[PDB]
Amino acid sequence: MFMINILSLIIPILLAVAFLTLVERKVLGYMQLRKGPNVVGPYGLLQPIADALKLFTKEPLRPATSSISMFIIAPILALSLALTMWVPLPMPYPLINMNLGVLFMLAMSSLAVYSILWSGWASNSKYALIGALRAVAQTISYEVTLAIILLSVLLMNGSYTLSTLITTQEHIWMIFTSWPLAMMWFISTLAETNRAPFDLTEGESELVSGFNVEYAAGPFAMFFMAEYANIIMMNAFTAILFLGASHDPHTPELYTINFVLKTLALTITFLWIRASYPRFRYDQLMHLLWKSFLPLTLALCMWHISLPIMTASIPPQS
Amino acid sequence: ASKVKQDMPPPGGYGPIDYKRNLPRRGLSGYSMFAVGIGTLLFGYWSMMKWNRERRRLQIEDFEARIALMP
Ligand SMILES: CCCCCCCC/C=C\CCCCCCCC(=O)O[C@H](COC(=O)CCCCCCC/C=C/CCCCCCCC)COP(=O)(O)OCCN
Repeated sequence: MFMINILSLIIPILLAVAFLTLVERKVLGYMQLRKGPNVVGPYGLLQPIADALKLFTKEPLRPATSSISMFIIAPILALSLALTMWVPLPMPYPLINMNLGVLFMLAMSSLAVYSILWSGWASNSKYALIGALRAVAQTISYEVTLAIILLSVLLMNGSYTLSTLITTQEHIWMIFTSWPLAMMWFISTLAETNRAPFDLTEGESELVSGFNVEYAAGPFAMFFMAEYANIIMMNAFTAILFLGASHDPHTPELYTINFVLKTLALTITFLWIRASYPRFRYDQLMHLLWKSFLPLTLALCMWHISLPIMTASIPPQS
Repeated sequence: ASKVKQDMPPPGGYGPIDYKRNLPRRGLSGYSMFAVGIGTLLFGYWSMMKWNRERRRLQIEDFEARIALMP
């Protein structure tokens, strides 16, 4: 009965991911004075299915100079981690109830970068190597600021348990207490998921395709699935962290609907941002994260440590 | 036997064609936005202080329930 729950978690996420691509194509089209897919099925509803079937019936190729083991391993790691990172999310109940869900999510995020790194290295191509090194630089840019922002925000929660975030935001959204950090956190997510304006690991206009230039058909589709799943997952995490839906223990579907709508709003905001802005230079991203985000993050961490002691508002559950 | 007919501008001329830049200000003052942010932060702080004090009281109550049940 637990396997049924695992499947009911993972399959709808993939279905959601497939449809997310259709939505982005349409949203991008209408923001660009066009329509997007509206021919394959009504309103392009069959377009993701056609894309998946085309990708999984095409010939995959092994580069002659590539390292086969790592080349095959990297997409499996990417997709498996993208699927795994959904299990502690309370919606309003988690599939896996952890005492430390935030730290688990951080560790799995840190492990997810190695799919990009090993695909770029094992491709044995110059553009893939450039993309992998850009991924290294991106992680060095965002990691510490992201972690300290998480710590500062969770100082108001009292623990690292995700479900407690529902109780913390019972009467007011946490954003109203931490709207500055939230903005930075949002930007960090954009850097964490390699999304525009920080789409540097792929960098289509500069590196052709970056780390996944040598990948074709099914492994490439798996990389795409993992990236879009990570986008949806991080927006869901942001919605849980900063926009707390009211939970009724006898009517959890209300919480589920609220949470899903907030997550969809955040994802559409991601697509909007992609439609609106140019691309950073990957040294400018590091300078932004280390010379602007880090000092404010440290000062706000100091302030958020001092604040509950000052006002006698320390949360329970040591 | 007819007049010469050609593609010509209308008698008089054409209406003016705008070409200069138009990027209107359309913005609040800096003090206004800073004040709105600070006020939002203060409201959130007050709400969270009340809620966290209540949560501490509830935690104490259930801890005492455990204490009563322990022997
Ligand atoms: C009484 C005590 C109260 C405590 C104090 C509270 C007051 C705090 C006042 C300051 C708050 C500022 C918060 C913002 C933190 C970073 C802002 C910043 O300055 O960064 C910019 C840059 O920041 C950016 O431009 C971001 C670029 C990425 C853009 C991606 C899309 C933008 C997002 C649009 C919507 C944002 C929504 C965020 C919240 C979503 C909800 C979770 C610096 O870069 P440069 O201008 O180039 O100058 C550097 C050299 N001097």
